[PDB]
Amino acid sequence: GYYCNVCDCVVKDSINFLDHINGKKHQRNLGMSMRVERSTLDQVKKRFEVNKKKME
Amino acid sequence: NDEEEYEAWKVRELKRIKRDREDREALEKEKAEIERMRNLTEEERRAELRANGKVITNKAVKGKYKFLQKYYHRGAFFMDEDEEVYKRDFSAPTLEDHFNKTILPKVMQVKNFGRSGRTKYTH
Amino acid sequence: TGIFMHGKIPTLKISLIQIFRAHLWQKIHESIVMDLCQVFDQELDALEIETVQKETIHPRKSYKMNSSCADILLFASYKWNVSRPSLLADSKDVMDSTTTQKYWIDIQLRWGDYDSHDIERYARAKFLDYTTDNMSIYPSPTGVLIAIDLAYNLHSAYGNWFPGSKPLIQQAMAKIMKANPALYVLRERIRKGLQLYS
Amino acid sequence: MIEVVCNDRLGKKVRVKCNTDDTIGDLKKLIAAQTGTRWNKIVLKKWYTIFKDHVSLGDYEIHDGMNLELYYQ
Amino acid sequence: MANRTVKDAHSIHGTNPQYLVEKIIRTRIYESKYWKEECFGLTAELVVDKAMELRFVGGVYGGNIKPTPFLCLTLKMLQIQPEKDIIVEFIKNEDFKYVRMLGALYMRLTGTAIDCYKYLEPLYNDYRKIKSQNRNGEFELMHVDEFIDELLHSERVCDIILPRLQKRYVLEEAEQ
Amino acid sequence: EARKRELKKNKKQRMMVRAAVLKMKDPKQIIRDMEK
Amino acid sequence: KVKRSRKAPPDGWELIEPTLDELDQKMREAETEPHEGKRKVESLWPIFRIHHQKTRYIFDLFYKRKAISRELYEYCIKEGYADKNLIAKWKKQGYENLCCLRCIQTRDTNFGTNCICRVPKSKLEVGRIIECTHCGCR
RNA sequence: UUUCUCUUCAGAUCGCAUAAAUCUUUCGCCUUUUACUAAAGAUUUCCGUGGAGAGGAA
RNA sequence: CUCCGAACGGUAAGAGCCUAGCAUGUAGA
Repeated sequence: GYYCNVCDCVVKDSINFLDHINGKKHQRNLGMSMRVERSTLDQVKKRFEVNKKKME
Repeated sequence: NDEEEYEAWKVRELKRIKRDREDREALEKEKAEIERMRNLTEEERRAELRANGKVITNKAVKGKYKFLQKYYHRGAFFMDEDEEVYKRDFSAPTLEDHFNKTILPKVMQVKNFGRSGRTKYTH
Repeated sequence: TGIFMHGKIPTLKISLIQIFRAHLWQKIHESIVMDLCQVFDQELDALEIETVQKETIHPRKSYKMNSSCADILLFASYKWNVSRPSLLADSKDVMDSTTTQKYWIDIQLRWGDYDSHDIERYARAKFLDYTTDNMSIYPSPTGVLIAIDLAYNLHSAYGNWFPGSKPLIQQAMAKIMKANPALYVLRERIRKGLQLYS
Repeated sequence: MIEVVCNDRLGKKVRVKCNTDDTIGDLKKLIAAQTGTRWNKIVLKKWYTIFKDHVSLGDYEIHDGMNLELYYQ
Repeated sequence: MANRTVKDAHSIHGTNPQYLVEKIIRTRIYESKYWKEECFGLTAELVVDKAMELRFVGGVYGGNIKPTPFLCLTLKMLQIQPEKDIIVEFIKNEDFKYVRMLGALYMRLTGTAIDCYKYLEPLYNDYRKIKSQNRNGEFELMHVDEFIDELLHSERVCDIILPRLQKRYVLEEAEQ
Repeated sequence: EARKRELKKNKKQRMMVRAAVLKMKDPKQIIRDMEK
Repeated sequence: KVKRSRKAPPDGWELIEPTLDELDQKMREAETEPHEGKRKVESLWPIFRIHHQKTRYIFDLFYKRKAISRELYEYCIKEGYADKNLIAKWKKQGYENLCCLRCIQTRDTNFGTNCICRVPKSKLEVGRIIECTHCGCR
């Protein structure tokens, strides 16, 4: 079934595999991806560009 | 249907605005209704006026337990709703009250090896 | 495969797990799925059938009871009218319904007890549960959840009906419940563990 | 008329008196009236045989004393 | 990891930082199919992308507790705990709808009642349509005014329990 | 009444024996050593 | 903080309203203040500062300025706005100004029960550092 | 004059009423126990209370 | 003729893979 390349493991299920890389030890070794709260202008650009691309 | 949406936006705004003022005056209306009932209780009529309904949320239309039918408690947790599921007259045999419980030899409360209680309202 | 019980009861527990030595309900589900597939392959064009589409059910779709997957999927030909959901024994069938291109079947084994003699009851119950529950793999809206009472030899079914299906599937279940190989194995195991050599 | 035991091993051994041909929504109303929890939050199970809010009571054919593992949503 | 936002959080004084939702429904959100995707991390920006791509406003459905991506994304923004400026920007967004709906919802669950009124009052004029999933799975077309009316006036407009916002009379007697 | 306790003791002994049999020649003991 | 007293206020109550309610608003703001930033008990310093300000004001009005009547000097404490035992502590010659207990010796409490500013100005504040765990009365 | 501290003695219905537990006996039960039922005797625990030093605010 | 009860005696044991809310606050150079 599902098999990871960097994690070096295999999960025999779907939901059980989905709960693996989201906080894996090897996933942590790949890099710390702690959610850094972006600036207030970040949401501004995320709104403007998405209104210009998806809508426009 | 933009012309219809703005027409209903006021239909909802009127009801929502009506609920606010109707809630404020209710505190005075409740006090005023007590004042109206105050004078009504004072000098309306000596047992010559009711102006009432004796309204109750859920009428417990009970019956008569046969001989030892268990005292079933409806549970007083939700009665303001006045749900129709409550009005069912819980005066029926549930599991073992279908029997007569008089043809039995002397008495049988429970042979479950736990008869701590002793009472049958004889006195 | 052993359905369930209450209390501990090691005696009847070991007796029941001895009554099902190997993965036996899996064998029953496979056998009856193939029996229904053959009964459908007997009259394919007469029922506007397109092809037998036996679904890749899970390896324990027969033991699980919370969900209800499609045993076999039936492709009708075209403009396939449908009757309203009813019972196998009900003759006054309502032919007023939609028209579906797919049509699922789900065999559910019911190891009933004394308080579970009603096979049609549990049948329609599991049917409406699997239909309204938004958690089961469920391609087609029209289908049937034909059940079977193993511990009482009862049979029942209720669901979306085909044109000319009711008597067809009625005779098919009458001929499948009787003369079934795995059913005969069940009877043999029971009579061996019960000491009623007749 | 039927007596049901909405039971649990967590301080809730409740005895609701359900109707014969009644639904389960009213049964949940009674279970809330006797248990003390919101109506839509209650859940009834018997080894993951989740009884639903539209399937009737006589459909599963419950009878006097059939206890049901109570759980919350 | 789904414990805190990054390293610290100004704990909402009502119940807790993350446990403003019932623990049962929270644990259900975790054990969910949608929690697999987008839970790798969403601080400020990708939340905007994941928000506008789900045109539902609803809570739980199904016999089992089935959380919508609306509710799960509300919980995601709750764990993220953005600043008030972004929430005010979403509250004043007229083009996208459900972004503004989520801004209103989080402001209701995360914010003083004064600011709740101050930022939710001008949402009393949108007579537009809103899609919502009933408990039985079936959808319903509901007006936004009805939504905010159930939010402020009524309790648990969604599966979540609300933290007892004051009556308007006391604040009218004391403040604006 | 004591027959229940006797059967429980017998079942516990049988379970311990089965666990020891599965662990002694286990995949981590026998089959794992089969590669060595 | 005005809730109720089951009777009318005295005659000279209208003069007290603005300053008293300003201090009460300061107290309400400090009560619902955030915890982030207060190290361990830093949140509990300004509440004592506000209470000290309120007692200072009502005491200056009581008989220091001789403005408040005798009813207000007991009715303002009869209802909850200041501390009577605290003012009685102020009546002493040594107890000039200090908090409840933040730099006191071993009083009835194991830490102290005398005052925050109870330490001396000539010998306390070891070396250069002046502080107090309970009120920070340097 | 009013209160808070405390070592101290109570056979006053210490409290114009009223809680539990432990032990020993007697019933009802009883599938094992813990939860039990209703009568007697005793020992403690809790809500307390009364009368006498000394020490602290008005 | 309204006195209404709860827990234990209960869910076989298993080898391969995987994910996590919690906890120390120091001695010393």
